[PDB]
Amino acid sequence: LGGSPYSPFRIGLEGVWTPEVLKARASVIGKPIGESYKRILAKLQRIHNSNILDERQGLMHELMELIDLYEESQPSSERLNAFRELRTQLEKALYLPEMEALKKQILQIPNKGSGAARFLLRTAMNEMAGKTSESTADLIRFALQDTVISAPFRGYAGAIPEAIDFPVKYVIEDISVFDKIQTNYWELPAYESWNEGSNSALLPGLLRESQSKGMLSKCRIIENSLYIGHSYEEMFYSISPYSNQVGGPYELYPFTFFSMLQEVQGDLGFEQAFATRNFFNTLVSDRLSLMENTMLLTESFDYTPWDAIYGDINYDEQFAAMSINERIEKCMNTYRGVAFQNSSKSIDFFLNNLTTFIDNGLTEIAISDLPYDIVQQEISQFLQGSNEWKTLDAMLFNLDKGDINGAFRKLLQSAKDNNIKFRAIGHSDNSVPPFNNPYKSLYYKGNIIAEAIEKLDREGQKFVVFADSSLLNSTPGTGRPMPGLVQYLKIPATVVDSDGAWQFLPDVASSRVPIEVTELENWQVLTPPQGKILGLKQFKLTAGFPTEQSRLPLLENSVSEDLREELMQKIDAIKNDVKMNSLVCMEAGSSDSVSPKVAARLKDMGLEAGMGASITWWRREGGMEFSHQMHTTASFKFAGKEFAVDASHLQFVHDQLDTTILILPVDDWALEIAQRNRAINPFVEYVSKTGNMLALFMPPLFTKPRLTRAL
Ligand SMILES: OC[C@H]1O[C@H](O[C@H]2O[C@H](CO)[C@@H](O)[C@H](O)[C@H]2O)[C@H](O)[C@@H](O)[C@@H]1O
Ligand SMILES: OC[C@H]1O[C@H](O[C@H]2O[C@H](CO)[C@@H](O)[C@H](O)[C@H]2O)[C@H](O)[C@@H](O)[C@@H]1O
Repeated sequence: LGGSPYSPFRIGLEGVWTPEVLKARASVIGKPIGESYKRILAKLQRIHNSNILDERQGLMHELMELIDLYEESQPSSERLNAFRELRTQLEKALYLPEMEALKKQILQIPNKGSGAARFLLRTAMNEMAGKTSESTADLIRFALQDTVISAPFRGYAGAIPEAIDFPVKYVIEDISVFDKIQTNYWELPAYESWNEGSNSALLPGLLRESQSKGMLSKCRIIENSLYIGHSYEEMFYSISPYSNQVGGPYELYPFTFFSMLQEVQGDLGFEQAFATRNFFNTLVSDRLSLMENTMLLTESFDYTPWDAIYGDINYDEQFAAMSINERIEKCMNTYRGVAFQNSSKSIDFFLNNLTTFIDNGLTEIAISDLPYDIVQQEISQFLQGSNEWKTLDAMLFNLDKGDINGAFRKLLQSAKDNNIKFRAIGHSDNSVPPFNNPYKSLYYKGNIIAEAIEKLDREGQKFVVFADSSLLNSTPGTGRPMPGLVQYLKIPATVVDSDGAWQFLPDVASSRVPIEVTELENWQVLTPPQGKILGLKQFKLTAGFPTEQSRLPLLENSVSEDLREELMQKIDAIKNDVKMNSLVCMEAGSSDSVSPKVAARLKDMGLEAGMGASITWWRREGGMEFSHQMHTTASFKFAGKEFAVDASHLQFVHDQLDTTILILPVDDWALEIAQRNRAINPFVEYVSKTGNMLALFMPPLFTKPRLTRAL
């Protein structure tokens, strides 16, 4: 069932007004339908025409924002009674009564139609359904601190001129905002020969001159509006006094352009102030996608393999005891890789010993201090001897503090001359400081690790990585530690001392922790109790009654081929046991007394007892009531798997010739029982139950089918 009427998450529209009902409710005498209101009406229609439930709830969140905006811009509008009513209906259609705390957290985030609320509700519902792991609270925490997601949108929503040939990220709509800032950049010594009245008058010149030198190529002014295709982070790491001093390789013009952008920005966020809404919404939803993958990556990470090699208290001494050349040989031929802290000292040491590394099969050098999403093609240009690498070059001046030599530049140079592959593993997004928040840090680290896993641990590779200490070893994560590049790649992290000692960098215990959290306001746990919701639908027989014929593949595929014949022997033994056939019952509810007798007989036959299993579900009763129905079974253990032995299954609808004792892997047993009973929202616990504990065993209460509000 792709959208069951029995699911609590069906997002039903029964209690949400249609456009025509709204018209009559929001009609005011002498006031024709304005443009805000006509887009509110079109959004409502889309909601009612929406078949895809995820999209529907997305559109509903969008409508809530439009109503928020209308309410803010028209505080005395007489249409506000109807709109406030509609907004409440949308909240109640999306957020069930038991979701109050979730609702409060999600709807406090600004810009309800930005994609954050859509993502958070999707995640919350999957978490409650037991289809995703525990993640919602932490994603809410990430969202609340993020300078893009948690910012009320103040950017550009207008159209983009068609003459622009680059994808636009930021727009300054009215150029005259530059003339409103504190600093007179037109009065600067470097612009006396320009003789310009104001900042906005400098602007066309600043672009034109930088544009020729290679920089700022994705900036265009059309009709008093400035359009930008360079990312905030790209600009920050390629434009500074280190790369843009007076009379330098890239002059002053980019730095002045960026400096006054930041002044116009004020104490708003960059994206909050200048971003296109399209680009804003894309950023919000991609940040959340990526943080989710990062968190998933930390889940159940096993430190045992790494600690087994590098985690002994004295590994530092065993590393130090070796000669420098013995370490290089070990790192290259045994570990297949090593990582250095991103200091110039470490780079210098590496370069001083480069021949030794190459002779032992070094194939690649990787650094996190450059963003592949910006400069990877330009890096390839450098290596191919070509000249189209201006942004790369400017970023190297920044990394090298404006030095002509500089460790990072030397590193790139050696890779070219020695035919070693060079890779950037940094990602530009969310990479600009301050890193005063563990979630921003974790997000940034996670993207670098994902790239490194993808590109670096490949069987025919011997690599060296240069990265920040925070990226190399473990850091605080979401409910658990966030492991470093080095743990993920199965390598050691190293530093070079101030007096040239190449030493191991231990993963300290204080870093291998969860991020410190306060519980969110009134927060309730979302994940289901214990056991499993099979599905939020009505289960049905797909292909008629099950038979021993149909069950055979389920039994044979449950175990390896060399164990197949022993399982069948055990199943034959059970089905042809005299005391087992005595226990057979087709009375309604008989599993209560039968199941324990089965467990006792299995024991006496010399089989290993399993935990058993129980299934419970809702059943439509007379007069719109739903009762709970349940069934339990004993099991045996074989090859680390549990097999139901169900001698009371014939109380349920069955094939005419069917066996009296049902034997299937527990998961196949549950499905069969659910389908034969046409079970609504069935729930399995992997224990057999008896007496009161069977008689009142029911699914999670939020799954009991209910009517939608109302109106
Ligand atoms: O745009 C209006 C306001 O919307 C949000 O506040 C609403 O939603 C909260 C959570 O459900 C409620 O606590 C609150 O009573 C509602 O008004 C948002 O949190 C505010 O910042 C907006 O001003
Ligand atoms: O630039 C200041 C204004 O920012 C917001 O308005 C922008 O964002 C809205 C939602 O995307 C658009 O509808 C609107 O056209 C944009 O200008 C904010 O809503 C306003 O209060 C500010 O004046």
